[PDB]
Amino acid sequence: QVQLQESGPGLVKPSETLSLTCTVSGFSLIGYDLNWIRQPPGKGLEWIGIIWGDGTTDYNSAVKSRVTISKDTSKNQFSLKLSSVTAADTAVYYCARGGYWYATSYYFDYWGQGTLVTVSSASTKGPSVFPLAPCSTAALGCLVKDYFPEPVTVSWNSGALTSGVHTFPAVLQSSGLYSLSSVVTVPSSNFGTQTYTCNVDHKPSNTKVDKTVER
Amino acid sequence: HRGEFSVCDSVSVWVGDKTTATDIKGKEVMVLGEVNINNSVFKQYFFETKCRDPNVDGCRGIDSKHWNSYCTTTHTFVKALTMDGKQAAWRFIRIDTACVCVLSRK
Amino acid sequence: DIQMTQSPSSLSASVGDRVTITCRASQSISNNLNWYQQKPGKAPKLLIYYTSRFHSGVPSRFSGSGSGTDFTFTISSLQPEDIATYYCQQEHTLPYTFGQGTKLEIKRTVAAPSVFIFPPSDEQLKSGTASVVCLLNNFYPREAKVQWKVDNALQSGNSQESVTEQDSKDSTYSLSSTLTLSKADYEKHKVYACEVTHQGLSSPVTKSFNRGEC
Repeated sequence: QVQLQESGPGLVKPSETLSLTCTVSGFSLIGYDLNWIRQPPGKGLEWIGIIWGDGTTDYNSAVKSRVTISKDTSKNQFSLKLSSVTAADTAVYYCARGGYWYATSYYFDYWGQGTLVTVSSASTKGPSVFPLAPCSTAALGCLVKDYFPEPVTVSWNSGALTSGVHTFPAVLQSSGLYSLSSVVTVPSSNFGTQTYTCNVDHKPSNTKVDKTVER
Repeated sequence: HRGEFSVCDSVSVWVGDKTTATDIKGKEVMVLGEVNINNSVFKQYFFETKCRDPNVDGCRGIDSKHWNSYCTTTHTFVKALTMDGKQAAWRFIRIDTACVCVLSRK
Repeated sequence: DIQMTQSPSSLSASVGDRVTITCRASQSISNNLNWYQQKPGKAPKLLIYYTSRFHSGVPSRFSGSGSGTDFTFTISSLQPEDIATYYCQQEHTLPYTFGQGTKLEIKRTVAAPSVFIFPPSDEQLKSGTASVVCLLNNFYPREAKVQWKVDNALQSGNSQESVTEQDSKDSTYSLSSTLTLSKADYEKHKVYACEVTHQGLSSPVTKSFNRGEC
């Protein structure tokens, strides 16, 4: 029943203002606190601020002068605004609701899945998708090349195929563009009528690609 | 410190939409949306803890062979700006504060 | 600001093992310490609050202990699904601070990779670039060597590789290596080989194709 989902642009230009909303369900925004926590790529967690049930806020001193946390109870939403943005702000931003066990204990019980925000002067570039097929236990895949910024999500057969799937971390090329591969392993004689489609989504450029890979 | 579980499951929230409460005199009273000091007005909020639906897992870890038991919501008195009649009143109201296990002999 | 220092930063242990993670606060936080588990690609999940209290859906194998400045997180019988980064979190004062995290991996038996090679597609060739892909599937340990050969010439500085996070069921890893060439250079050679060295392979295994037969 409790759901949190953050949204915002994956790309913000340096010195501009970062803008994230957290859309919720299952609880009242009046009776619960909302926290914003961030995680730079390959790094630890950092609490940025809080909006208590009453509407009062408190922000971490490290970011304080640039932070704005608000809430729209009518839209079941919480906002986060981070002004005068720098590369130190590139991170996965999480919205987490606080929970209490009396006034004795406080904890972040429900989290969103996080949205990656990249700070760069560089432009958004949608990917090119290429098939990964053998020349001749069989493997196939998709190569999601030349995209910026991260991320790219890859699903197979509209999420109906999950067993044998490996979507690899993106690799940063010399061109400053990202590239990834998603692969799926299948038994040698599981074809005949079997279609394999990789569903590539790159929200920053608003690109959706459905690539059908043939034997 | 050592406690892994509660004998009674509870729920703690901020209450910002309170309109009625029974005062210390046991009489139903209207609770105001706003209070003030010499300068600023504040919206009336309360922190409340109560039992989760069953009243639990009978409390958890109770010696059933010897005791009957149940989780029950207990209260506290909190000051709140209310309306007694025509006049506004800063009075003690009864609000949900805990969920405790109560025993009964078999 | 209270600083949380976790130890060790990383740990490998076998299935069935007892694992102990430590958290140390700069000032006393009494019992106001929470533990989170973050699975690869997932948001952190609350396990323990108020030093030792269990949250909903947490295994009986997990536990928390401590007071003031010293805290502990224990896994009594480590399972393959416990692969994650664990974080302790102070809630004694604002700002809330987390420890740097403890990456937990699993020591497993040797599993040799299953190797696959993929030539560049005709549609990518149209663009002027050739990407040859090598897949190393479900192996253990993580260490593995991929040598690209083009008409028996060992390639270097023209490939990039990626490794997946440890699988939560079989505790193996998978790797993909992309060899990047231009259409011109690709069209001037015949044999594209991917040679794999791994502890599970008695001798290196080679997977190859001949350009113009795909």
